[PDB]
Amino acid sequence: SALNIRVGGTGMFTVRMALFQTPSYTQPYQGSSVTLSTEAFLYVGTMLDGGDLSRFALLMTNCYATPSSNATDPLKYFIIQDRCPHTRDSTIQVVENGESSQGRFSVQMFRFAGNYDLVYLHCEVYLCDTMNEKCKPTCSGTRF
Amino acid sequence: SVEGTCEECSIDEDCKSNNGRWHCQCKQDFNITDISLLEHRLECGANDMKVSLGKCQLKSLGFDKVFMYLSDSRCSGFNDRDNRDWVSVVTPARDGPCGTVLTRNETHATYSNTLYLADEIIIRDLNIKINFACSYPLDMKVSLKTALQPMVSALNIRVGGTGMFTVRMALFQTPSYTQPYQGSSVTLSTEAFLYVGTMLDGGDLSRFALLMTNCYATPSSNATDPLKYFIIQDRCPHTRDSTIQVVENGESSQGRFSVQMFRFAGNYDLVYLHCEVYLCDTMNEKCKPTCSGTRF
Amino acid sequence: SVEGTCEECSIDEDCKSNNGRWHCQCKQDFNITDISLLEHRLECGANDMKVSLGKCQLKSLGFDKVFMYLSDSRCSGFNDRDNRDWVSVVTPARDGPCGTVLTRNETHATYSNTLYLADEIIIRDLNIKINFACSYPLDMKVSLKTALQPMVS
Ligand SMILES: *[C@@H]1O[C@H](CO)[C@@H](O[C@@H]2O[C@H](CO)[C@@H](O[C@@H]3O[C@H](CO[C@H]4O[C@H](CO)[C@@H](O)[C@H](O)[C@@H]4O)[C@@H](O)[C@H](O[C@H]4O[C@H](CO)[C@@H](O[C@@H]5O[C@H](CO)[C@@H](O)[C@H](O)[C@H]5NC(C)=O)[C@H](O)[C@@H]4O[C@@H]4O[C@H](CO)[C@@H](O[C@@H]5O[C@H](CO)[C@H](O)[C@H](O)[C@H]5O)[C@H](O)[C@H]4NC(C)=O)[C@@H]3O)[C@H](O)[C@H]2NC(C)=O)[C@H](O)[C@H]1NC(C)=O
Ligand SMILES: *[C@@H]1O[C@H](CO)[C@@H](O[C@@H]2O[C@H](CO)[C@@H](O[C@@H]3O[C@H](CO[C@H]4O[C@H](CO)[C@@H](O)[C@H](O)[C@@H]4O)[C@@H](O)[C@H](O[C@H]4O[C@H](CO)[C@@H](O[C@@H]5O[C@H](CO)[C@@H](O)[C@H](O)[C@H]5NC(C)=O)[C@H](O)[C@@H]4O[C@@H]4O[C@H](CO)[C@@H](O[C@@H]5O[C@H](CO)[C@H](O)[C@H](O)[C@H]5O)[C@H](O)[C@H]4NC(C)=O)[C@@H]3O)[C@H](O)[C@H]2NC(C)=O)[C@H](O)[C@H]1NC(C)=O
Ligand SMILES: *[C@@H]1O[C@H](CO)[C@@H](O[C@@H]2O[C@H](CO)[C@@H](O)[C@H](O)[C@H]2NC(C)=O)[C@H](O)[C@H]1NC(C)=O
Ligand SMILES: *[C@@H]1O[C@H](CO)[C@@H](O[C@@H]2O[C@H](CO)[C@@H](O)[C@H](O)[C@H]2NC(C)=O)[C@H](O)[C@H]1NC(C)=O
Ligand SMILES: *[C@@H]1O[C@H](CO)[C@@H](O)[C@H](O)[C@H]1NC(C)=O
Ligand SMILES: *[C@@H]1O[C@H](CO)[C@@H](O)[C@H](O)[C@H]1NC(C)=O
Repeated sequence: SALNIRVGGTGMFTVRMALFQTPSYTQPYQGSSVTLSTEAFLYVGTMLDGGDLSRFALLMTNCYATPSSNATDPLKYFIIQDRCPHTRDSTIQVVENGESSQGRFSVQMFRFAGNYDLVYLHCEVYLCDTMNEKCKPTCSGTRF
Repeated sequence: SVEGTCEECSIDEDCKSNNGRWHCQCKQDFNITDISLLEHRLECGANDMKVSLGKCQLKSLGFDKVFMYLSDSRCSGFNDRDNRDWVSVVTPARDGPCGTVLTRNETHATYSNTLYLADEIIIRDLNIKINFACSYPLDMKVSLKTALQPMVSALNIRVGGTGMFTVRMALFQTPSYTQPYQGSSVTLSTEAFLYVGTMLDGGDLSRFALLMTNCYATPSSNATDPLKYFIIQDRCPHTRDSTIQVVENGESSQGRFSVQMFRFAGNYDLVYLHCEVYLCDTMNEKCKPTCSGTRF
Repeated sequence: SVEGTCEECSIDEDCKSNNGRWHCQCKQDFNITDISLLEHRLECGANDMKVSLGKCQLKSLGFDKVFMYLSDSRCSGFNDRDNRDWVSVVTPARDGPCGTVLTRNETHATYSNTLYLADEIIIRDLNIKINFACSYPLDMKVSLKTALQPMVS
């Protein structure tokens, strides 16, 4: 004879992203703010500080910039749109996405038009199981 | 009396200090059996999952020695070593080690594993296995903390534009200031009272008030005429004429002055009305002029 | 040849009528880059202030799409809708709405606000902000138009 009692616990993985300077993705920043020029290339990468399962891959469902820290802002400049980079901008190139836990997107700096002085970066990400999904998105031009 | 005072024993474990008697024992807080069987706590970590039970509860339930096992016996329980009341075990949050499995659906993944409890190696009467699971969301919001302050080469060119507010005044008939006139000319008698008011047809800012710096009448339309009969002199009405009364001036955009009719002395048949006005900012100036008799 | 003749296109926008070819395009009048960057016009209203630029000039400067913003983004540019050549925006002549401020001195008040220009949401090379201001006199002459004809015995 055995007694079974159900127990459940809500949890949360750890996810973070870093701003690298070099094209080799070497040194993260540590200051609360940085200064840059338009010609400077903004190299950024994402990482999992925990749960680095080999079969969980990092897929950028969409990334965007915002003038303010608050993510829910109407003024969004999608840099990655629904698993693919935004076209009509040659400076947007992603070396790796979905291959492994190290997701990096490269783009050169921009400024919001208006009185907005500060620019923030936000992203949404979907962990992909390599067992079932290919997790290597492929795309081309839109409807036209 | 190996230890002189209470600090050796746990804060949760109450210490009975007495002459000739010393020990620390639980209280009603961790006392009962059934709810203790219902008692537990869980913690889902980023890379590990922990389950723990109160050692006092286990001792009260008769389990002087506590044996905690999972689906894989290589995992064994041990003391909390952070808060001594609990006893806890750890499981890496993966599939394959310690017997843990991966339950996945479209929304978010989940990890499930079982905890086995017993007083000894063998189980005689009851075999309670605690089935626990942690849910890890598969979609989550992430924000880059470090903001950016880009630099751009901007061109500044100055531009200026001369403008003009709109100002007008009206001749009302009634003391209530109700109907303006529309004809190019009017006819009146001396006994008739001439009620007039001024208005801003635009720019009705709440902090801009209307102040009559001076008002005067002229026999002709041309303002620059030597023959002026000042009705309001330097922000105040002209004295020595009881018929000159102003209900409001500087209070708001509606400036009204009341005076009964007059005629210029001479061949002058027509009389005109002109005024000068200063818009007053309520933030700084009181804009409520006050005055009395002159030098004497 | 959807439209038979020239009247559809703007008077300022010259219409090229030809057999087998039809369109309307600008001329030397609105052609150059630098002076066009120097080109503008302003209008100070009783209760509103307007700034506008020639749409042809913007098209010639490569800004196929025109984004006009002020110190407050709730204010957005739009077509003139009176003379189609211009594109203009409006600002109420007060302090607080649309980010406008009030600069005041003893002689007369002044209103200052900034206009931001760009081809898209982001700015890459040049960020030109047009600083404009209107001066409203604080003392002015007012004359009652309707004269009077009093009667006396
Ligand atoms: C992908 O996968 C994920 C998970 O991996 C899915 O998301 C998960 O879905 C489950 C199921 O909905 C979620 O669990 C549920 O949580 C409920 C509470 O959630 C809130 O409170 C939490 C408190 O900590 C909080 O953390 C959380 O964030 C929420 O805010 C919980 O109430 C649910 O329990 C009910 O359902 C259980 C399973 O059916 C049931 O267990 C069984 O119960 C019977 C009954 O005795 C027992 O015999 C069985 O032994 C036992 N175990 C089994 C079957 O295995 C519970 O008992 C409980 O049953 C319902 O619960 C109702 C309320 O929840 C009660 O409603 C009351 O009813 C009264 C009348 O009877 C009155 O009308 C009263 O007004 C009314 O409120 C019922 O009474 C009661 N039954 C009975 C008979 O009384 C459940 O555990 C889980 O949280 C969620 N994941 C996350 C992260 O949140 C996702 O959907 C999947 N997606 C896809 C696409 O597949
Ligand atoms: C209360 O507040 C009100 C306003 O709110 C005050 O009244 C206002 O005062 C200002 C200042 O005087 C007035 O603006 C001035 O208008 C001048 C023209 O005005 C007439 O023409 C207008 C044309 O439309 C017309 O509408 C108007 O009614 C008048 O008829 C204008 O010329 C003035 O510009 C000079 O000053 C600018 C500010 O210093 C300066 O801007 C800077 O310039 C430098 C130089 O390159 C640049 O680097 C800066 O980026 C730029 N911007 C800044 C500093 O912010 C202009 O460039 C310009 O500079 C002078 O201008 C002189 C003539 O104005 C030139 O003189 C020539 O010089 C030559 C030698 O160099 C020869 O000698 C030549 O013969 C000679 O003519 C200078 O050359 C030039 N500098 C250089 C280096 O070349 C100014 O904008 C405003 O109009 C007025 N308000 C109203 C409603 O009229 C009031 O006073 C306040 N009162 C109190 C009590 O506080
Ligand atoms: C656990 O519960 C028992 C319940 O019996 C507690 O014993 C009671 O202790 C209080 C102390 O003031 C007495 O007044 C009651 O008369 C006792 N109960 C009975 C039935 O006699 C006991 O103290 C609780 N704590 C522990 C550690 O056992
Ligand atoms: C804008 O300026 C250019 C200047 O090149 C104009 O092109 C000239 O057009 C005339 C038309 O008779 C020719 O004679 C010139 O030879 C042209 N210039 C050159 C350098 O070849 C153009 O027409 C102007 N207007 C527009 C709308 O572009
Ligand atoms: C973010 O903005 C939305 C709407 O723009 C608002 O409802 C929400 O409260 C804001 N949150 C923060 C933290 O600013
Ligand atoms: C008004 O009168 C002055 C002098 O009396 C004269 O210089 C001016 O030209 C006159 N203007 C009109 C419009 O009559």
